[PDB]
Amino acid sequence: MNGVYDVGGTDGLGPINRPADEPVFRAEWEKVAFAMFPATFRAGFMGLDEFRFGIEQMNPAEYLESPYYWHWIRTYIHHGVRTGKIDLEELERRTQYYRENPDAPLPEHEQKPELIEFVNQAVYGGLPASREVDRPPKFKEGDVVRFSTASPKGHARRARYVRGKTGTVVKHHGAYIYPDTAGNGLGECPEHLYTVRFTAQELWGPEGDPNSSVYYDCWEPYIELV
Amino acid sequence: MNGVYDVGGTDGLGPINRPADEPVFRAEWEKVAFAMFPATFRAGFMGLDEFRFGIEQMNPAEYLESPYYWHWIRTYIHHGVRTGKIDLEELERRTQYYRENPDAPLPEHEQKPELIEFVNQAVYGGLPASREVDRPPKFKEGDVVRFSTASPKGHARRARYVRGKTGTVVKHHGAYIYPDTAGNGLGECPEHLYTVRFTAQELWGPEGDPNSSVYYDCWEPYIELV
Amino acid sequence: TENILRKSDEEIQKEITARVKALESMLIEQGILTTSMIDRMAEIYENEVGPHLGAKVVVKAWTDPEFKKRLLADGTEACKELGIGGLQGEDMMWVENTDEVHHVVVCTLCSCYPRPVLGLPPNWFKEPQYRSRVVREPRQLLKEEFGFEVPPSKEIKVWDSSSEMRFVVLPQRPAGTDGWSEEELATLVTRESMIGVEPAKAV
Amino acid sequence: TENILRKSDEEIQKEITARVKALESMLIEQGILTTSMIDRMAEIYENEVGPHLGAKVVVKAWTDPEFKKRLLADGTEACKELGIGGLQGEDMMWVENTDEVHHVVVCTLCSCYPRPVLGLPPNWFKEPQYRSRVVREPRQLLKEEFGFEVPPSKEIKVWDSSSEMRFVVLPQRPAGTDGWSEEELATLVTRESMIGVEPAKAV
Ligand SMILES: [Co+2]
Ligand SMILES: [Co+2]
Repeated sequence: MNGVYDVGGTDGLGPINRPADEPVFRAEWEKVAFAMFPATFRAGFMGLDEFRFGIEQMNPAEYLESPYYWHWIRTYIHHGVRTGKIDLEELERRTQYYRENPDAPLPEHEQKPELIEFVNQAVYGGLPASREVDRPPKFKEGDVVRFSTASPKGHARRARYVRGKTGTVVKHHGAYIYPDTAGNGLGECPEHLYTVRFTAQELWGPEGDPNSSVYYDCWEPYIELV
Repeated sequence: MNGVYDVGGTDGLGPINRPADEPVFRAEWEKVAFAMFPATFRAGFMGLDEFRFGIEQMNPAEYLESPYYWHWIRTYIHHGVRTGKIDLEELERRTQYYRENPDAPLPEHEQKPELIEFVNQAVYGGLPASREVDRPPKFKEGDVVRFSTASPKGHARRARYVRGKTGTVVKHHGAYIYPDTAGNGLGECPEHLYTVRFTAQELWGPEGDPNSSVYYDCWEPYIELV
Repeated sequence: TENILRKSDEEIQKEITARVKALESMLIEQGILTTSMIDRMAEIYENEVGPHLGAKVVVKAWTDPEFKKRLLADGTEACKELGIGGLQGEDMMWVENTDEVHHVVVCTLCSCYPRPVLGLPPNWFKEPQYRSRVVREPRQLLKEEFGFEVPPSKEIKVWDSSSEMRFVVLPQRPAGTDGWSEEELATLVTRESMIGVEPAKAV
Repeated sequence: TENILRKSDEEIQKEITARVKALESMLIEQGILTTSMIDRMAEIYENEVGPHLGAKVVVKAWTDPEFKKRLLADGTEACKELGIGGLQGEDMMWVENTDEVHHVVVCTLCSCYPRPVLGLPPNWFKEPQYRSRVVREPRQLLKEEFGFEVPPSKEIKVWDSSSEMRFVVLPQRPAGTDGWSEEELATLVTRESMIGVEPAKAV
């Protein structure tokens, strides 16, 4: 989708706010929000591409200025409603309850070894997205290609700043989960993946740095020979 | 500039809010904000192109959800600071004063016939932007042209959705004030102006309406033959 | 749209009101803004300039083919025939709805609108929802928001007012109105019909 | 940045806290989230995984040309030599700063970052200020924000992590460090130097 969240090349967003140091987690609610990712992923709320798409559907004014882990909460609720696993009325009632009784207990529950094993395995084992496919790569290093001007309304990884621009294939990586299917719940449908080099003149015109290039990763359908 | 305010083609902004009716002015402060335009324009704070650029430099999160005439206030303050006609410290003090004393009087002042005459003349006479220039038009009806991928950091009228796209010249209008100079305080520098027709397929790829076109106005430097 | 970061409408109005009164006090002291200037602008666009003016133009074009020709050739000059013109209509171009083409106007970069014939735009025209969507999904937007179904085979032409050219739609004359008076025909012409978001009123 | 519409930080935190506790109560009742799962994730990224791991990789590459070769050929496989790897580093590609090229990494679409070697990204990396600007004015951004002046003649290559490939910068070895130990060299390697926003520490 052509969301505001695809911010590369947007002007006017202001200077970077970078404190001299910062903790990994600024508040206990951020640790909760962070750990909710393996929890909802294991539970089938969403895969990684679908998680990103939920964030992209946020109110852009809320997206631009909210704490980052709030984006994570929005996407869990999005997918919880989508899949019928979260009742919004119940969530709204519970929110007010914890607004009025912030120190009330969480619900009684049992700890589960299998959740600790799931987390350690994800963290240290990884969740690789590479896949084998039947077809060989369409493109190769040195090929000069143009990026698609398609504008899907669902999830994709087609930054507006690269669309219709011409670049050179730098590397073929093998095939991977394809976001335009996976993030829209249409499955992995893996496609070959390439890094492509675009000059700053190609991307920005004469306002580009004269000695700069951006490398962006393109799934096969995103590019064709010029 | 590549601001968020250039919203054509952005997805995710949500459904239109359209009440069944509405007044022209929703509150007395909007009448003030509206009338401040001829007042600051006559006073030399800004011309029309410069007024638009001040709004484009807003915090995008504030832009997207504020009342429209608040954008006007931001641009008057921007240009008042730029030109040294508004002292921000004094403005900040006066704001708090009227926060704490909302019904305090405005300053004693004299009415001025010349301001009423200025307003009636602007409204009914107009402020035409057409200008005569030395050179004839470079382009003509039927010419197939591509829109520039330049990305100025100051004011311009180069919607990101049209950049690098190909369209056909529909009409030449004569020359007009050129925004890329005028909105950056570099003067009128008038350029010929054309309407150009872009298909929805050209703009949006296969997600475009198959039977639709967008007409966009291009100053001469914005376009070249394909 | 929900934004957990946003103050209430009442808090926002209270803050804007103070900010505006402060800036007003400064411009008053500069001698550049007065209460009668503010009142005059508000009277002109509350009561003098508004879509009743465009409606007169439309009905003349419907009942006068030579005027319609002049109106489509040079909208500013044609509208001056009726004493209509001025600020933010110095360069009007009117475009004609037909059985083959439907037109809709937008200012994707801001809010530009043909003020001398329509007065100031309604809020939804100036807001990012309409502005973002109409150049990309005009047929869906007209259906979903305005109840207006433009069949897939009919071309929709969207005019984005990026320059000081101000586009105005001449809507098609409703069936069933043969020989009606200019006054009767005017009851059918709405601002929405001159923006292109609705047709002129049936009946 | 000032936004007259926005609640205070304290009001925003108070609302988020309630919303999160509510959602937490529901996921707890579903049996899918527990206090020990939450505590485990926080311990791993507070104390187990972080840029000290990337620093070990950098210093090995600086002191071992054959390893450096392996690291630039296949970053995941090379880092596994040191027992380093996992989530959001399943496909690492390291890129080498030299006198001719300077590299900087970004996730313009979100916040993607090479977690197994750097831990979670600092807030400024995930925010729209850095993400929007670095692909368009990288030389100015490095000067203005990081005090880092890359001469105009040196190419700056910006790597936008749009796929699950995770780019990591191998910064150039500071002058004056010949024959230093791996432990001494590590004191020079910062997360910023592996993002490409600063060079490794002088001295
Ligand atoms: Co406008
Ligand atoms: Co990311």
